[PDB]
Amino acid sequence: KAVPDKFQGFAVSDPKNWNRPKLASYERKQINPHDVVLKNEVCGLCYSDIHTLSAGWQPLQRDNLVVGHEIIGEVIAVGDEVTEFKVGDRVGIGAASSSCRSCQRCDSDNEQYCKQGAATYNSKDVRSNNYVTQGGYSSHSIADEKFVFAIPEDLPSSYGAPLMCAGITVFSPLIRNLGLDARGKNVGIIGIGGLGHLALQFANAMGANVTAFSRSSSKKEQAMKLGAHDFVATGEDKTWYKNYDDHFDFILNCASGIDGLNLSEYLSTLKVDKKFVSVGLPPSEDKFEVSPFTFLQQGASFGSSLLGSKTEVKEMLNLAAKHNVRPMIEEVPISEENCAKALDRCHAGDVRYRFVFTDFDKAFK
Amino acid sequence: KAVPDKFQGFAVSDPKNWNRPKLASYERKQINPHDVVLKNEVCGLCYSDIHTLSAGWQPLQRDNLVVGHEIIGEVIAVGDEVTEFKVGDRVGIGAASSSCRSCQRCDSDNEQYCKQGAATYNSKDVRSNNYVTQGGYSSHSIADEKFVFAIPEDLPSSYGAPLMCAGITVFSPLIRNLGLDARGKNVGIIGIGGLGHLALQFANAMGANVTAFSRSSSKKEQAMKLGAHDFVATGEDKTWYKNYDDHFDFILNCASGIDGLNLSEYLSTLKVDKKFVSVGLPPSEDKFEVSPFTFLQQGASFGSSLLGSKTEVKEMLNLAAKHNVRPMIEEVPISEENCAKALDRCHAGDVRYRFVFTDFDKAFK
Ligand SMILES: NC(=O)C1=CN([C@@H]2O[C@H](COP(=O)(O)OP(=O)(O)OC[C@H]3O[C@@H](n4cnc5c(N)ncnc54)[C@H](OP(=O)(O)O)[C@@H]3O)[C@@H](O)[C@H]2O)C=CC1
Ligand SMILES: [Zn+2]
Ligand SMILES: [Zn+2]
Ligand SMILES: [Zn+2]
Repeated sequence: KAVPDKFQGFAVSDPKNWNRPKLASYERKQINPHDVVLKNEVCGLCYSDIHTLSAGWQPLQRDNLVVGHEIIGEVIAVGDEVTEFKVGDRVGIGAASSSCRSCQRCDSDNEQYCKQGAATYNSKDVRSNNYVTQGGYSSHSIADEKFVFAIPEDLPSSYGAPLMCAGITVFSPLIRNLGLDARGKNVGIIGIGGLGHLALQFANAMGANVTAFSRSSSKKEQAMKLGAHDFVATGEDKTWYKNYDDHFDFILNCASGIDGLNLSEYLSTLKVDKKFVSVGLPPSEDKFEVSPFTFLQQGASFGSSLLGSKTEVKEMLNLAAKHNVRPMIEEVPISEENCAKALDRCHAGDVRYRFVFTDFDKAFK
Repeated sequence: KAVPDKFQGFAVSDPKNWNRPKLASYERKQINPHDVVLKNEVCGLCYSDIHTLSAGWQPLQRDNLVVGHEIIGEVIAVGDEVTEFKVGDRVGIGAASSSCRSCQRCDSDNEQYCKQGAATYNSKDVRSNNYVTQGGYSSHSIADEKFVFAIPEDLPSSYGAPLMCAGITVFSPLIRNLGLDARGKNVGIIGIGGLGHLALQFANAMGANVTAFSRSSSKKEQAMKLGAHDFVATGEDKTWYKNYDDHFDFILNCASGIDGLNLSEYLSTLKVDKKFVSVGLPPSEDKFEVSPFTFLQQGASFGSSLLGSKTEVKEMLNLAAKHNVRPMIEEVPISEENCAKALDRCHAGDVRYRFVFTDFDKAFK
């Protein structure tokens, strides 16, 4: 076989050592007819890697677990039923890897919402020997065909990797709630991190009037460069909603704190029958209180959004290359000392705006 | 001589006496150039009246508070800028009475969502020197012509009274989330009461598969003949949600409270990016509970809907005369005792499905 029986990746097993992963060797996942095998070249650092490594939402489902789900690599092998990719193709893998392939979500462009699906890391894929999936801090990654995305040749590897998760996580609710042509529509982006910095460019490229939201004005100058048309410092202008009455056609909360948030203020600026969508929030199960009076005077709604569809990924890469929508990244050659450096900085938000791991040929044998 | 200076009505001034309304005479509101003066003939009982009188949402905003917001009356006087109604017309008044007449929502068929709007009762009208509005349990009513609705000469007044609030409040979220052509859509209505029993009829006229939701097996076939294609009792089938996985296109909640309302279970049955709209308003201290893990699996939404448009009222009355959409009422001659009898009965669920007060001349003239 052209695929080794063991992969190499930077992994942890004790959640106390979430920030200091060590190199480990683990057996591969079984390759089913609809699976694609990659040789990883780059893998962006998503914040949900820190969510899962520290076991803040759910414990670790395996020992020597490799995270990272912003993968871009080269196909070295495919299943006997794969028809969209051949050996040598440059493709990418997001935060999900397996699906039902027989439900209704998979047939109606919603495979990322399939109840029997498996994530890229820390997930038991019942279709593959109930293997706890391994992420992209690895030498190689395996995924189903509908979660493998073809990379255009004009989009470089190190810059298309953050789009495999962070990009699609903010693009999916934008196109679904604003339409691909968002001209004449006012959109709102809360929090300018790895998710927010990409949402501003995509919303701007779609033609919407973008408003960047944060507590301070520390990121005002940088958000205006990223495509925001105005800025609001929710900590400095505490009564900012007075100048935004009946304005926003949609508001996207990009992983901003759902502890110090004031939904009453953001909802007071929505149009009628609009929605407030939160992405990148940690998947915790403690129920919060909800009242209908919070959305009454605007007909508004509150909801979540996870990942996107494969057809949305294609339209995202098409729009990203058409409008030159690239994420600001900090390249970091993958290594035991380098992963601990970026994870320590990414947890504190000390990045502008996405850590991308490179030079996989130098780290793994 | 045309309009008296004081109106008569059955009012309450202490929240402890919510179910013992007294007959009192209060100074009427000023008649502004767009206002319509009615001689009330009928008025339905809506559970918002109980919540208002019981201070379940907020304290009484005035002394001697007349409630009721399903008025069918005869025009006895009009302003000078009125163009739609003349003296002697039979018309209706819902739960809203005025709006700013200068926003975009007032010109975009959303005058019910006006920021400076004033309810029919228990609300300060900034266009009438902050006069707290008075309801329809009264001799006369005053409302802006944009919130006064004409009644067809075929519809009886007592049968058309519930449509001024109960009908429009369920018709508007239905027409906006389904359209008039809801062929194939799956609708779910919770709380088969005043609004619920009408929502089953309107959703049936849309051509959509209706699934009624009750707390017990009572009102079962009563909802079947109304228009519900399916029926589930919340208190019995504790695991009903397992059979509705990815089935509902829209869920409208018309319940008065939260006892027996599992929001996480209702969100489990929605399709991806579908809305859970709640027109029902429990007491402010009562709230639904749902975990963030439920919002993310379906990508669903939770929201509210406040009343409806005037153009939607004209539409609602059109499809009413087409599919014989008529409420089930119980006419009550208005009194100090019959009101208390209806207040105590309706609070305990002893009505199918909406009380309508009649015989106003024997109580006022
Ligand atoms: N948003 C708006 O613009 C409007 C909102 N409303 C709100 O709509 C709601 C219903 O109005 P109405 O239809 O007059 O009320 P009804 O009492 O006429 O219908 C109430 C139904 O809700 C269910 N229910 C009763 N008690 C409870 C409880 N404690 N917890 C949960 N469900 C319960 C029952 O259905 P079952 O027995 O089958 O469960 C009952 O039939 C009210 O809360 C009112 O405030 C009213 C007018 C307009
Ligand atoms: Zn991610
Ligand atoms: Zn599936
Ligand atoms: Zn207005």
